Amino acid sequence: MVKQIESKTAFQEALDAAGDKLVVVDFSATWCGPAKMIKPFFHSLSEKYSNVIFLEVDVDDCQDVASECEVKCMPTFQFFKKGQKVGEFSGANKEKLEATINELV
Amino acid sequence: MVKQIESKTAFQEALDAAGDKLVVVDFSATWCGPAKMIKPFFHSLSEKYSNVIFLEVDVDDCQDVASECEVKCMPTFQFFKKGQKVGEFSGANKEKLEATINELV
Amino acid sequence: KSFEVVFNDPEKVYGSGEKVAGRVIVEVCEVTRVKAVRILACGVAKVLWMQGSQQCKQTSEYLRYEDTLLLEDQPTGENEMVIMRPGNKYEYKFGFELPQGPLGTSFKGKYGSVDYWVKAFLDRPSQPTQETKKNFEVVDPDLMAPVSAKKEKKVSSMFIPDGRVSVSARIDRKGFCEGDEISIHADFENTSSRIVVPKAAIVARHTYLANGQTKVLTQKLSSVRGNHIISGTCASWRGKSLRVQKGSNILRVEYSLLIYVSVPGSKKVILDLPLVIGSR
Amino acid sequence: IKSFEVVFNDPEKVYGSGEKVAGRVIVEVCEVTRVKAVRILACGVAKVLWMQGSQQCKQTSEYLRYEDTLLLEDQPTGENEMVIMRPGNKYEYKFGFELPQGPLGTSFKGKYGSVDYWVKAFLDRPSQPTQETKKNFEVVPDLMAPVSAKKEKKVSSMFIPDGRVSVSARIDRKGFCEGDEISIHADFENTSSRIVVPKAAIVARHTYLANGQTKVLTQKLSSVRGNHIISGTCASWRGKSLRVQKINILRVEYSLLIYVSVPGSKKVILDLPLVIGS
Repeated sequence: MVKQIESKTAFQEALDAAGDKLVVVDFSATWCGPAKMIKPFFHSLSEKYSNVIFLEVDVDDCQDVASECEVKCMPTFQFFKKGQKVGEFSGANKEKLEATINELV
Repeated sequence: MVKQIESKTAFQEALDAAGDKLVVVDFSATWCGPAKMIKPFFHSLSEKYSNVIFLEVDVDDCQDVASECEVKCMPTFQFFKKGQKVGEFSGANKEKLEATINELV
Repeated sequence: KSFEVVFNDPEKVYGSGEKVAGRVIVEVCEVTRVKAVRILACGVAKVLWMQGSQQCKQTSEYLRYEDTLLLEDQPTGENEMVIMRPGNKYEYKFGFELPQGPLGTSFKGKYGSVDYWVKAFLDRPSQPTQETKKNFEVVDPDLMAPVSAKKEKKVSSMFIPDGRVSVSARIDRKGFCEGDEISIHADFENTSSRIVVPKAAIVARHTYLANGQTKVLTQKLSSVRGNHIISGTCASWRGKSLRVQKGSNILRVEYSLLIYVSVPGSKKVILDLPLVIGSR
Repeated sequence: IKSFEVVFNDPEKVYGSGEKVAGRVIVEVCEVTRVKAVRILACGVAKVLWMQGSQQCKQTSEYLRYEDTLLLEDQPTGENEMVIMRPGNKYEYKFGFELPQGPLGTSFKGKYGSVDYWVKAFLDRPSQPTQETKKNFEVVPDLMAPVSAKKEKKVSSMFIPDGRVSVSARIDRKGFCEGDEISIHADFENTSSRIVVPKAAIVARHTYLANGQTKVLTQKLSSVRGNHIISGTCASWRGKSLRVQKINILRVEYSLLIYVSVPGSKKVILDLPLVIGS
């Protein structure tokens, strides 16, 4: 499953509630073609990779989370450990998605 | 009768034949409406006034005598007694033409 | 006595490119000389609005035509004085063509007016020149209402046959004052194989008179560039700003904001939003 | 530069008066090329020429003079941004202009006249001389023969209900050289009640480019007055002459006017067109 982050406080709370586990964030938009396309796949991966925490931030609803994370396009995938960023790429590229996850767990 | 006059020296041959008697010259032209209108009247006057000598000069044929008499329009009528011009008027005016004859004879 | 402009079709509403023809008809009650009869034909629009406490104004000439008129009975022309005597009617014909462009429509309303008219002048020796004026009608959304558009283009690939590039953009109003910022909201989608580049520009088309033509000089004013947009992403501008900045034969200037996406090896995808730009 | 050509939409057409000429200027290049402008100049010029005895007389008249800077639909930004052209593409610039209503200069041809209608396109490039291409297009009585004209007008009175004023005139030819004299043979009739006055004048009608228009100024050049002609007389001119004076203008067109001023009425007018050369 993928958890929806509605706030900057809920964002903080998610990063810290995660321990030393990988946290991947889908920075997404509801109107964005590529973003909608990759969503089911980000979900399917969240079900396979049960050891990794999967979050989604809608950049329209949470503009401040997006700007603090410096997101400039969608989908952008950011990777966290203990509240610190260890990877990032942009684009509805599922194979890059899975390969980055495998690379950072 | 009116003497058609077709030369420069033939204008001297008529001005000489007249004694103390009055001559009248119709400086006319063939294309001129008023000169064609007056034409028969000038002939009828020549039959009536047999004591007076009538002459016709076509301005476009005798351009020579025209120039020397300083005719500038048609019909112009010039009146001479012994040979010295005593009268003159322009215009297809029958009553002025007869009146001028009676006035000069 | 009388001095009137008489249009041949007095009820016609004229469209771009049409000929406007009539007579200037002059009558006198007493013998008079006349140096001239001239006409001037003008078509001018003025858009006026308040931006807060500041008035902004765009004046646009659409027609500027002048000419000196002749009677048939004046065959040696424009200097030949004319002896106008009482009793009968004097008719000077005139005719001119309305310019091709988009002309402003005849208006008296919200944010200003559009007026077309013919003015006849009677010139006389030693007299001040008399005038007469007659209007004529011309036909070609709210100036403070938001302006928007969207365009989507197929940009196909062998491996992404359904590749596409789209842009939709919106600005809050059409009329801006020189020096104000246009804040642009726009969303761009790129599913094609290309890296595309969103850009915007204010473009001015100045209509001016030269040679014996109306011509248009097109000029790029301010522009901006956004980040490149890679295959398989979207981006958004959230109030990205563009600045609206600052002879005799210049009649008007028409302004558009271009919001477009440059697609390498393909045509641009272009939005053109018409603007009104006024000085303070 | 690979190709640079004017291609009309109908490449085999005779265009008429007030007719639209429309086409494309087409540019292709071998290599990446920056281009400042592509512009057109469309022109129509008649040249009327002859030799008086053995002197060189000619009058030149434009009927079309149109220039425009052409723009590419894929380059919306304006003329102060150059266009980058690349091999493999055909850059097509649309052009279109309307020909004039009335005389296209096709009046006198062959013996004395020639007509010329073309479009030049110019390619402007940074640090290069401008390159040009030119494509011609097709547009749709004896000059030295005597001219004779006549006009009569009714000028009535109560007492002369069928009064008339007439003028009939003759000149030696239509074409004269600056500095010549036009010798005039005329006959004038006046059966009206009025005293009338024959006059003649050479008039120059300037067709000139000013503002967004082609306008026309009528200028009176040399003139003569004749003696007044009283009611019921005629008069003649016999080799009365007028001097042909040396005078953004397209063309000047000339006329001999021969007319009779009639007090209380309108003039009776002959207009005889002339060709006057330098």
